[PDB]
Amino acid sequence: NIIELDVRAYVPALQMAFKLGLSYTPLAEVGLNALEEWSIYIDRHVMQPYYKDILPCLDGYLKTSFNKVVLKHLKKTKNLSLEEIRIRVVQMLGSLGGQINKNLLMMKSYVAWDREKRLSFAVPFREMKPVIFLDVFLPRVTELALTASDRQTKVAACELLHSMVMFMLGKATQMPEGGQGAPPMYQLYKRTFPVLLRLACDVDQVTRQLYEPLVMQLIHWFTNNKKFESQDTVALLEAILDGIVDPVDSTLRDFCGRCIREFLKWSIKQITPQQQEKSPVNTKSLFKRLYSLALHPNAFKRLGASLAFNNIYREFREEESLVEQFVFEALVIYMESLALAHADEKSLGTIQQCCDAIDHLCRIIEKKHVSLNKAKKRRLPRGFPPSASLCLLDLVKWLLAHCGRPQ
Amino acid sequence: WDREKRLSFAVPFREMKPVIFLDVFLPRVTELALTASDRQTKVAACELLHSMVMFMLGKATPMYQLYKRTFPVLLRLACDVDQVTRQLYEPLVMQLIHWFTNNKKFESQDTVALLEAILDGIVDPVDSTLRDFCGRC
Amino acid sequence: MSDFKVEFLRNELEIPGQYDGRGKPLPEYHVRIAGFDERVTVMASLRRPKRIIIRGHDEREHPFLVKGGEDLRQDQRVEQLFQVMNGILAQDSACSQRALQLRTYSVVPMTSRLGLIEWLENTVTLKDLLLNTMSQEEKAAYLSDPRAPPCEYKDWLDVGAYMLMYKGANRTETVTSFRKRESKVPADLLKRAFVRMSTSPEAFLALRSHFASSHALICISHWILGIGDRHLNNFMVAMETGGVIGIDFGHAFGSATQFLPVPELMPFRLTRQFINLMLPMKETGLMYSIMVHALRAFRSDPGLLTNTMDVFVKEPSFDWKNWYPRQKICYAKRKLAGANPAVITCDELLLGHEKAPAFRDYVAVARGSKDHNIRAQEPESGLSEETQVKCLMDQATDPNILGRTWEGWEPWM
Amino acid sequence: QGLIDENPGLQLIIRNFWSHETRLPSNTLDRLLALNSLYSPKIEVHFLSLATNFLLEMTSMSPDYPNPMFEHPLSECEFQEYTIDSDW
Repeated sequence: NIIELDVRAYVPALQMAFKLGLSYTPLAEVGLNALEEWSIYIDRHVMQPYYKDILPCLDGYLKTSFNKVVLKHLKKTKNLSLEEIRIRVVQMLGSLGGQINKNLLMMKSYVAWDREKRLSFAVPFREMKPVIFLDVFLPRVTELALTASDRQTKVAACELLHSMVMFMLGKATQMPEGGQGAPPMYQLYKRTFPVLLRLACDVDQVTRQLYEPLVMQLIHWFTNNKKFESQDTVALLEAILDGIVDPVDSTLRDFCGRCIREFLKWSIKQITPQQQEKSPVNTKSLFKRLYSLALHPNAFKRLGASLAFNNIYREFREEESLVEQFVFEALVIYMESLALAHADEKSLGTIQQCCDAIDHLCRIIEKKHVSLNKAKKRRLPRGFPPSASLCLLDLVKWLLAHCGRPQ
Repeated sequence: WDREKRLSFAVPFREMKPVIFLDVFLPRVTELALTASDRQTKVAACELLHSMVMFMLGKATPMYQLYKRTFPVLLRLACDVDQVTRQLYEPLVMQLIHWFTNNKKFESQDTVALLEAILDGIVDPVDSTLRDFCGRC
Repeated sequence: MSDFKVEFLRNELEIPGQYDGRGKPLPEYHVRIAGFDERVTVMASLRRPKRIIIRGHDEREHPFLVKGGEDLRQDQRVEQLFQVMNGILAQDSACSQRALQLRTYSVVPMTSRLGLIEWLENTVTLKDLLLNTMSQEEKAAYLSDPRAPPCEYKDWLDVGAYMLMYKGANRTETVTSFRKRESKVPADLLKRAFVRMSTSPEAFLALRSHFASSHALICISHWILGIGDRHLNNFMVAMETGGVIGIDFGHAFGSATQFLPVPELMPFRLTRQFINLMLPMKETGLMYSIMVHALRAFRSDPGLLTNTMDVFVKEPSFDWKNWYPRQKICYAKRKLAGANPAVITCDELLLGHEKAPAFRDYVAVARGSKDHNIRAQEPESGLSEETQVKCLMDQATDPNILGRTWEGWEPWM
Repeated sequence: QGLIDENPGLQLIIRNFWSHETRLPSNTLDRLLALNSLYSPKIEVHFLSLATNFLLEMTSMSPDYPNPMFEHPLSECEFQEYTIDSDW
């Protein structure tokens, strides 16, 4: 009766259930019972706009496939699964409807991603040394380690995926050429990683505690000034959105934010500073992209920006030259975050993220507000239309003049 | 030359791969490629020199000393008046120049190689033809 | 970003033509521009295509091609109409019963001396998409040395003397000429490229089957308009998935061959590779039924078409530089009320090419090259779906390479 | 002493005869052991040479010995056989 209203808002909980019912079948089971309720009570009209959510989410979890002859009175007998759940899944499915059930459902989504089958392996033996090509197994194992029941089996698939990606990254660094990142798997990895990235921090006994360290050693290895030349940037830009700005897997968002702060830390450690000064994608561009993502108007974009800043603040407070060069920018951008967060719903946790942000701002000020008390010609943001030697008083009076906000 | 060696080689077989270091042989094999009366001997040693240098380019995946060992051998052998070794070096010299011309091959060896080689091929009291070859270089 | 730095202070400057919302309010933070990947990417043509690369508000680059000086509002109407009907034409057989969907495009010209479009940058013309597939030395020699002389100049002969040489061109000699066109260009390498880009042969199958059917429907749309895609280099294809966009709308209302200095005997281009995508297809099957569905759904379109391109100005300047708008709408109605492709092609030819050499030959091969082609004149100005489509594909699509071909019309390819 | 025929074909077939697993057992280990027991009191000048010959010609069966050792050229271009003048 209550959930008759805003039926759309209830779907995401179902999506989370079908994201997590593997480790707990009754989770998805009770989600199914709620589905049954909605079918029984609600009219088809308003449930229709998300049959396209029902069937694709229904797709989840579904792809997998004494006592002796002597009459002892058997007093032991006298003294007295996910699979059944999936049987109920198909039961209710056939209770839905061909129009409904066909909602499972162009680009065709796989167009032979790698046209150059360079990923292979020569299996050695005694009579001959045959050669086997491995990229064909690549997308398959992507879906498998991506989606598989049998934690034993799924994690074994993840293990082999780990081993093979470890082999093929070095093999990519065997005959580099000019063009893209030599494109051995550069473009075919900008499309590969995000699954393993979320496998770094997954709900698991094992793949979490080995894949998070995996990606740590990877991207801190891939933050060298020798391991520098856009081989870092492909993975970095890959992370930028999927890990940070994304509807689901909030623990991934926090994981990747602290991963990025750890990453840039290890960069500055093993990047000779000029290689960041000459780096286009660098700390300054990091500031610019943070400004943009906070500016990008959407719940996910701004939440990712704010949470990532709150993560990185641990080292950024230790950062001194940039923070001295960047306060007016940070202050006005977090002002923008506040304005556009108070222009819309506040139930978003990003309002608390912005509270963390203002904590960070007042904190960095209270270290050096004497370095701000003076009009210092640090670089200017768009949020400060007057161009002058920037002072703490300057931002203060700007804020005062821009008080009385509609938000 | 150095307390560490880098010229490992596992000999392929059906069940064993005996790894052999080749760093020790390089001086003497360079001498024989430089000095071998039998044209078969000298030609085979020069071919082997070419193959092993291609191999150690493969190994480049900061071995300055090996490079400085190989440079004078190249200098002396390139200017061979006999047709065979200059015949080898023509593609050899051009092809090593092109290996040098890589941006990733512009670090502390190729520049050292050239500044050594072209300078020494001329400063020699003998073989002004080596000076001319270094001019081509 | 030059005069006035990237900011929304002036305005959230944003892509033209993408607020096209059918009554629905458009978003305010709708996908806009902030940042720029602008580099000097100016293609060389009559239009000087300027692929300006726009890092939108997402900072992601959005290359936009910019044309030159001509009535490119014509292209705007062409693309808009294409979306209009194709978007409600033939997606699936059941959806053809529904009469929905065909992949289209949109262009947003600014003036009669400029035109702004979006540079997809994920596509490729068919000639280029093949030129990188075969042994490229074959692409150079085979398409350079034995390209014009052995087949094209056997058909004609001689530039300049090319048209008068076609005055001495006939059906069977140009049939042999087209056979030599097949020997002036490789074959079946389309399948090679397709399989090297195919991981699953059958998802492939559906994809390029829909691609071929959509290309054929585009070709009959060309016949309806007379769009000037003389060579296959004109025609584009998305290397990513085979997405299709029209090219070179410099001729319309039957002007594909109405004032052309070089012969253009094509009601629609019938490149042999489009047939050789896979040998067993006879082209008489799936797409045949597709255009049968299309013409089945071509009932009440004159009530909008002739009421739309003639709504404003009736396509100005598209034929003086390449006339009467009453004449143009007359041709459009004749081709639209159910027309013989042979009759339409011959009347378009003789109108303006009557002084051209082989004008009688041109209109004859328009009516057909051989008996099983010259019979096309009999169902003049109206005939059933299957009859019309097989007539167009046989007595019109084939004899373009069997009467005479322009060398820049790309007959071999 | 026939391994060193001035007839290269004769000594070659003699090498084949020896290297044969009957005369010289196939396994590299036992081939080596037989070689250690096969030295002639007069061949130490070339005993090592011929032993190396036999050992290396066993590697022929190695179905990678006739194969390339590298497949990832740092600098890749056309590679065709080069000619040389060999006047008497």
